[PDB]
Amino acid sequence: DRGVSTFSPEGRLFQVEYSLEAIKLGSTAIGIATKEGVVLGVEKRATSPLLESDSIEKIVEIDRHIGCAMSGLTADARSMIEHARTAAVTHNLYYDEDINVESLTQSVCDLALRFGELMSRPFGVALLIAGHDADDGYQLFHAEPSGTFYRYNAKAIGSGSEGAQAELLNEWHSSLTLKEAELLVLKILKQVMEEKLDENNAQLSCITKQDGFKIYDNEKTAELIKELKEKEAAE
Amino acid sequence: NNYDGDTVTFSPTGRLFQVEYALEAIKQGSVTVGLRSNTHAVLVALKRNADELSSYQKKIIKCDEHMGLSLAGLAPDARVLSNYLRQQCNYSSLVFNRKLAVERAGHLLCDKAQKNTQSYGGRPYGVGLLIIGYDKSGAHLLEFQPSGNVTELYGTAIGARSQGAKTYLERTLDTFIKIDGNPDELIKAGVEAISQSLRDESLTVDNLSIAIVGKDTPFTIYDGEAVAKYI
Amino acid sequence: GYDRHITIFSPEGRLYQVEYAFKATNQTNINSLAVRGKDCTVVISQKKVPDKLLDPTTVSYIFCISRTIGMVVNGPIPDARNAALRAKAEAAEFRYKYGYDMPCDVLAKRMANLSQIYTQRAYMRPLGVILTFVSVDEELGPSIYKTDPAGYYVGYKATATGPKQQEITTNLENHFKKSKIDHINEESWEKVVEFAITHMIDALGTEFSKNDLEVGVATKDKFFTLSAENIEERLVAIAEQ
Amino acid sequence: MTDRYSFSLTTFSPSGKLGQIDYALTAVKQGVTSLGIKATNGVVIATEKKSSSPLAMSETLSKVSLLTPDIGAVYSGMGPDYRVLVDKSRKVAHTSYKRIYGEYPPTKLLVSEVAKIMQEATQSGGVRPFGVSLLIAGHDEFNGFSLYQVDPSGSYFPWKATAIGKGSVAAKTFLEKRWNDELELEDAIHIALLTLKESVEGEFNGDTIELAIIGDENPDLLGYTGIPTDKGPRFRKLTSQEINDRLEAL
Amino acid sequence: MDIILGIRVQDSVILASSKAVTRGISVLKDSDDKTRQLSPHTLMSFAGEAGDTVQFAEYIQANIQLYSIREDYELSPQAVSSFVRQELAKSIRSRRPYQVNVLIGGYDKKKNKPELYQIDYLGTKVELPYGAHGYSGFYTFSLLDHHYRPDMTTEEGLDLLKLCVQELEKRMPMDFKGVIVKIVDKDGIRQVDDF
Amino acid sequence: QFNPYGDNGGTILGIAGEDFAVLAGDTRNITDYSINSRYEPKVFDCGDNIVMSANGFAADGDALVKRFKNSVKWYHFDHNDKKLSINSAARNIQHLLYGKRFFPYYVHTII
Amino acid sequence: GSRRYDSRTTIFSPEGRLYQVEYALESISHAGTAIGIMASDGIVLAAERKVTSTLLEQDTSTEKLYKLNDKIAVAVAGLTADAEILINTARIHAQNYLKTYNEDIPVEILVRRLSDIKQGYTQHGGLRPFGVSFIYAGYDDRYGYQLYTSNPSGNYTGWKAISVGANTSAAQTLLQMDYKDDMKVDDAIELALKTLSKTTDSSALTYDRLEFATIRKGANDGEVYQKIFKPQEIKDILVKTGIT
Amino acid sequence: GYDRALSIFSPDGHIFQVEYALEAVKRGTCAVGVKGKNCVVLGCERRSTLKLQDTRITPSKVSKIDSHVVLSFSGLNADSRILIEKARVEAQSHRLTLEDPVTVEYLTRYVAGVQQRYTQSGGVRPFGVSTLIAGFDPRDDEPKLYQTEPSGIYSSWSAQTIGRNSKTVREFLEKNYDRKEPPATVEECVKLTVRSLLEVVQTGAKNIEITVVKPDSDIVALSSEEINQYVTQIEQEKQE
Amino acid sequence: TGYDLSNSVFSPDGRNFQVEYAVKAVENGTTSIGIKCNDGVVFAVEKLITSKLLVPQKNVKIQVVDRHIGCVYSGLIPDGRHLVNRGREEAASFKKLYKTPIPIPAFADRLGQYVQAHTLYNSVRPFGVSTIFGGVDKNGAHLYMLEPSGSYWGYKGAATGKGRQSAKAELEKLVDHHPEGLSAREAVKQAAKIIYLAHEDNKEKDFELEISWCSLSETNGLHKFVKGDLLQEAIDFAQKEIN
Repeated sequence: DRGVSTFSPEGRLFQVEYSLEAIKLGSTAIGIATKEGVVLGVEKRATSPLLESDSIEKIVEIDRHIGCAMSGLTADARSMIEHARTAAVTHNLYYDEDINVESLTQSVCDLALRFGELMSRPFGVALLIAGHDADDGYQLFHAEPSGTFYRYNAKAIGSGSEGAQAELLNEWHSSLTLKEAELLVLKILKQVMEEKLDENNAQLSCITKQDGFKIYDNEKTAELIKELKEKEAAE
Repeated sequence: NNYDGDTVTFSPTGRLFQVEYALEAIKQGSVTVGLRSNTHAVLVALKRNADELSSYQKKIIKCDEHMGLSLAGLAPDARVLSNYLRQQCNYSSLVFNRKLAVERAGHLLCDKAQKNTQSYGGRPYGVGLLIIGYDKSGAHLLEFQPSGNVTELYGTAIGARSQGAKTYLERTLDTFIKIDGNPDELIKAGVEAISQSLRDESLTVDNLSIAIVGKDTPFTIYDGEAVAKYI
Repeated sequence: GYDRHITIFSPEGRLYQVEYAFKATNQTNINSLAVRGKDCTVVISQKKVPDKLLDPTTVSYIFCISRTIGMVVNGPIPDARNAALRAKAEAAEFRYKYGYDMPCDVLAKRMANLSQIYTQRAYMRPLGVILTFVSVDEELGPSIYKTDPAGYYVGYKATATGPKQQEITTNLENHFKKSKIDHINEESWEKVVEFAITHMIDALGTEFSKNDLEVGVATKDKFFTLSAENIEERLVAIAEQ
Repeated sequence: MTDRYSFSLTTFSPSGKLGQIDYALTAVKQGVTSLGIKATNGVVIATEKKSSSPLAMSETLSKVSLLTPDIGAVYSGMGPDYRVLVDKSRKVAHTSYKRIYGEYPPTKLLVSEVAKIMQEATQSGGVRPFGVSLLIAGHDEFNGFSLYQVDPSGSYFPWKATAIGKGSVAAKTFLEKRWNDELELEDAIHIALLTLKESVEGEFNGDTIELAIIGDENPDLLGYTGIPTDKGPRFRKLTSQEINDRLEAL
Repeated sequence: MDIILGIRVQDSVILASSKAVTRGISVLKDSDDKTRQLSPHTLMSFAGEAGDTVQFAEYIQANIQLYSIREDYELSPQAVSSFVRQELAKSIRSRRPYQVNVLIGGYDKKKNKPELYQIDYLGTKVELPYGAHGYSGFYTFSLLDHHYRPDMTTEEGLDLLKLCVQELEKRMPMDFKGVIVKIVDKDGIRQVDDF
Repeated sequence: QFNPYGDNGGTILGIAGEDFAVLAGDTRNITDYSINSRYEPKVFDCGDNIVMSANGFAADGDALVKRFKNSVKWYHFDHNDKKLSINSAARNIQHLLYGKRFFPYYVHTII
Repeated sequence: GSRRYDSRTTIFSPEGRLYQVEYALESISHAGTAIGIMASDGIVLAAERKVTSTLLEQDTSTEKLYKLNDKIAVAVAGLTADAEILINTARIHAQNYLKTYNEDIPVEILVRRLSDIKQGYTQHGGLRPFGVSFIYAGYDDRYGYQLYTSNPSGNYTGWKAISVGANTSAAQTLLQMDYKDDMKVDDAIELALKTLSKTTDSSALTYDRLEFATIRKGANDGEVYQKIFKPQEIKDILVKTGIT
Repeated sequence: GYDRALSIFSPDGHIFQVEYALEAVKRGTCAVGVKGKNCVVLGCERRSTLKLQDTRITPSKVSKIDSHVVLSFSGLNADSRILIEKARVEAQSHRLTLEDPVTVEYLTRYVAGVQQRYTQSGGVRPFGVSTLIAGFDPRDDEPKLYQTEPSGIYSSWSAQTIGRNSKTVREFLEKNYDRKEPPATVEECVKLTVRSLLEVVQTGAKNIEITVVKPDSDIVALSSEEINQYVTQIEQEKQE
Repeated sequence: TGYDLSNSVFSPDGRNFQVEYAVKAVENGTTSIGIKCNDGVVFAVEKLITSKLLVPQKNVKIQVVDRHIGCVYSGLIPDGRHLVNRGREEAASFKKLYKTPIPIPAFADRLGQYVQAHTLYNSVRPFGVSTIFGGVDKNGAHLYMLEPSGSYWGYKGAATGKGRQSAKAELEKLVDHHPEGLSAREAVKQAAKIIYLAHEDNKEKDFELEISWCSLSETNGLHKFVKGDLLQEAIDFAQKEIN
């Protein structure tokens, strides 16, 4: 065929670029970072109505101060989450402290280029890693299978991403409240999702310094959806 | 064409295409400049962002108190190579109580990159590096390319549109080589050089990364407000 | 047709990589010849130094494998030295393990087996060489055993190798049809060397100076190579007869 | 380095042929004719010493080989492949039998071992099959005399008599006409010599013919005396002179 | 762990095992069950070095439970006891051997027979009408040699055991805090909760 | 029979103040009844405002201090020049020591 | 490097089949037919040798039927050499089980392990699969008499009667027609031969082109005997069922 | 070791070997799982190209992993044995170390993890198998039904089907399964399961297999006649 | 065809095209030479000044092995360094076991066998350098040249790189017009000349000259670089000869 670690003539790794295409096919995930917390939301996208939607786990806890959302080949993320959790707990064991969000992200990204003829191919999933630490406060990172990660004030990944990103480019400012951020994630999801957003086929979460990382109940998110439709009817 | 499927194959003209393709990743990378006097050595690097919501990718990495580099190309490869340097600097300290000479750091980097160009299953590194340091023979600037070729210079630049900065430095040579004892002037000159490689954009407070090492100065990085002085 | 590139069978049951290795054998354009006396085994090979910049003394395809065994190689020098080093290591190990000197025919078999493996295992290429081993064996007397890239070997009364081997072979065949014996019925190796050079001249139709040749001689308990001037002494005696 | 050919080089084609085995059988077909005949009190195996040059000393090349004192082998195909199989066959007779049971293996089991090695070259990573067919003749106490053929695939079959290589089809037909269950060993030698003349072009004498027997125990070939139950090898290679004596009687 | 007894009567196997656990100077527990159910009709009692006893017992239990699932079938007591012997014989030449002695009591549903197997840490196996490990046999075997009959009822077996335990309580220096008794028959495994 | 341990003597003392801390140690290095050195420092500045002494067998004491200093160096590389808190340093040193649980550093460490 | 020459023996087609398994099965379809029939009081194994020569030694020969232990035998269709590798593995597994549990290995357990080995060659290691299908005939005290087949895919299934090798379509139809559940061994013997008689590609069915075996309760009380038929016995049973 | 990357990305971002493994599942005999109010039923088609089979000994399609969890599958039969063995080994290891049997979700996640591992490991191809895993957590009476596939994604299902013609029977279940009120009894659930297979199966003969799992390790296979009575009762109702 | 896509494959001629392709990279490199003198050897090389920014004297190309051997090469520079590193391991292990420093002919074969080893397998690529090396041992002076094929011989003088034919011609003249010997200091000068003359084939860029030598009399049999005064003297000698 041709080596798995081969460069294209343009200077890119074929297999990394091809993995990025699989991520484009994935369900939408959005993160917004505020000074009051970081919100993480995802489109669940159940392929059939008989599938019990709450068993779809695309937002995940890493430590009490770090959560993450995924988009792409979501099965590939299980071992990334496992490594992330291990890294976070291990560091606390060695140092009696919380591990920095960047350090955690960097550890996950070290996994990503360990493929060749080590795993057989790169990961087919991107992660939004969000958390809090004392030095740098609230943080959102986008970790790709290239091994690169970027810090974002807000970021979307998956099928509805550059549409949603254009929208985040407009709506984000440095004074967003957590409650505003929540509504924004819901709003932009509703825009790019195929079917109609409700509490069952989308999911919200946040990480705050005080209460740590929380996945929102459907009751809670349903109330925020109601609040959102009322805000928009009002101009 | 038929000879570019892997690093273990020569073309009929004697070229290594996988290595040349790796060299291409450097050219798409953001610009960075290095230059030195007899007392200091400076790195300047233009950081690239993903969009207006994103941070600006960090381009400079510290290797020891007296050594560090800037990167252009695949960033994870720079992390791997800089980590290797951190260890080699470290081994030289722990075992020999000796600070690793910049010249040796270059030879070790050359030899590491080379092995990935002669074996099956491996791939060349997709990053270029500008290594500055102050050691027992003074200030030094090195240029690493993933072909394995390491070169000692007074100044240089790599990345997109690096050719502009490279000629500026080629002109300025006799001027900036003299800037002994003035750190802020050597930086000023480096910032002027990287400016020959700008187009459409210019230097902002979170755009610009400067690093310096020298006679009585540990290798230290300046980002954010700490570079406004030079904009 | 990838059956051309590695050592697997072609549909006609052939190994092209082995065949093409035989072709590399003649790349040096040198011919060699070996004969047996009563007390000795002589091997001669053409010596060609095209470049005036070369140090002629370092140009050789004859190897001293052990005190007793000599080896001449037909093929490129890098594969020749690879084979020589191995044969030296194999002869010394044999001595250490079994307590006597490795016989010429046994070393030949051993190298032949190593070559066989390269014809069967894909990752190893055959060596582009033919190895002619010579000695005066303590059990078998004067001995010539020759190895090729197919892993084949056999003992010889006399033999030749190279581009013009066929001319030399038939020349030698015709001599032995006449003399009706297994060897050169000659007392001193000096005369057996002279016979060897003489019959190479007849078959090739070429005249040699002292630097155009390279001579190896095996006697009981040592194999040695002649200097330019030992060969010169030999050429002179041929001319006066 | 390292062998990075850990995958099979012999695979099934859509028609179900194993290409490399067939191609190896073809290399055997090109090979010089060799044969074996089973008598009531012996087995004979024989072949032509097709010398490459007349400067070659062809008695230094053994086509018929002793495996154990009561087992011999001959081949058709690639000689170098045969030579290493004989080295391996001799060693495996010791390592997986004699060092365990204190006696030499019976013919069928040694054949079983050689066959295994040949099967593995047909499936293992980074190797081609052996380009030979073997005929293995031998004797053991509980099975008497036997003759076996072993092919590149690793398959083996017991024969009353057979031939392999170049002129095998004609030779097998010749043998069908002359073989019966009452042949004494001398009769089988005579038949072997007749069969072999057919496929041999040039000279046909004791110096161009290699031939051995599995017959009576030879206490004169043992090399020592004084152990009543060691009676000597049943394998015996006939001399150049012995063959020629039987060619006038031909 | 100290005393473990087994007796095979007409139609069942009875295992009695001491309840005490001693850490040198103090009795840490007086209600310890030195037994593991291997399958519905096979019970194994154990005694030997601290830690190794339970580690071994549970390891065997897991292997037999695994076998039961894979084949949807219960291994015979003979088969289970052979597996267990092999594991101990394996262990005796290990770097660090299991110091564990066991009694395996099972009811073979195919042959409708109770069976008692005695296996020491060396992997020395023996089928018996009654058995013990350590010093237990020294006090009790003379009573069992006297009173034992192949055709005893389960209650006659328990009475003979009651006598065995009384001799131990009279002449043994150690207070082993009584025994837990368990019965293995055609209906499975149950515990006599008063002794 | 080779004894991989020795005893270089020495005495050290650490006191926690309200808003300060001291770590003291004598400078005498001994084997048996001999003085090797009257001034061989034993308490070290390790960076990030941490001082350390590993008293007992000096070869093991030196090895540990070297490794801890190195631990601080890599903590900076790996966690963006974050300052190593004293409690974090202490936990790290536990793992350094326990990593040789079955061939210990023959020292009593105070930071 | 070496990737160029790799056939990739363990991949799916776009239809989701395993190329090498399918092609091995194709090879097996040209092999001598082997039939197994299961009765209430025993099992029959019959198989056709591939077209013989008169000079082949038949009485000292084995190509089709192999003893695995005293209570289990197999009939082979495919590469003989491939089958012997697997047979020796199976023989060893039977002894490990006997050593471990001191009981003879239940037929299915032996069949599953051999099938599991074949399966491995289709999923990992980049080697060609074994060109072999087995008919397992065996007895144990849980399920009594059992017939199984396994093929290069590593899939195995159980049968009252089954054929492998050449002309299985024809042979399976003929067995489906005349097989009845209350059948006895002597009837089953006849059916096995009758079927090969009609499906053979040879002119006629003679003793010298056959291997034959039975597993019977036919011993003295609750025990089992394996009978690999000598050439003479096949000749007699051929006459006795009036096929010659 | 044989090292080749067999599962790799294509330019369009697809991993073809994983997708071709799904094609093997497509061809596999149909399997369905329906969860009732206090039970789960697992139904399975058996292809009727095979009579003269011995059903006493032929591998049944639903496998016990532990005494409280079962697994069924569509796809390559030989591949499924490897997943079943591993799952059983893990179930016993979980009991040994945690002192509690596996939850159905844990067991599913283990099996899916194994499947995923085979999609990014050198020298191996993916499993040509999708599984339905069903049962009851220890000391719990809420029924569980999960599905896995060659890629390694898994999820929970009120009812679900896999294998050939699974689109048809999914269509049926999507119209005939009310979440608000699930098959309240064993009878009700088994009936709905049988009905959905009769949309695809052919005869109601030995073509259908049914296994019922109730809480607290009560699992039982239905035999021909008991199923046959369900088959019968459904045709006599539909002729109207 | 397809024979040239994989190392260690024989073509139907009997050649290894990948080794031949490696030679093209050698021919593409800068010129480098060796001259054997009366009691030693001299090595010289052309260093292309790509830019004013190259710190002069500071990108050293000639390499020492042990204390008595010099190595220079044309082609892929990293490949040359990799080969010298192996050479240094081979020399260290010889000294370690046998005490005496490695003889030059022995050292040549060590490199020879290692380079030849990279033509035996498709999993490695051949060396993209020709290496000129040698020095002084207990038997006198030796100069060697080693190709990508692993082929090597002893030389009176040797050259490789883009200006190899120009240099070869110049070397043949010295050999003819000094048939009784050439002194160490003579050889140093001539080396400067030949590199200057061979620089015609690389004339776009100007260059830096670099020389080294081992001589029994002039350097005690040790390898030393020619610096400062002796270097400048030979630069002058060469500059006068091009006019």
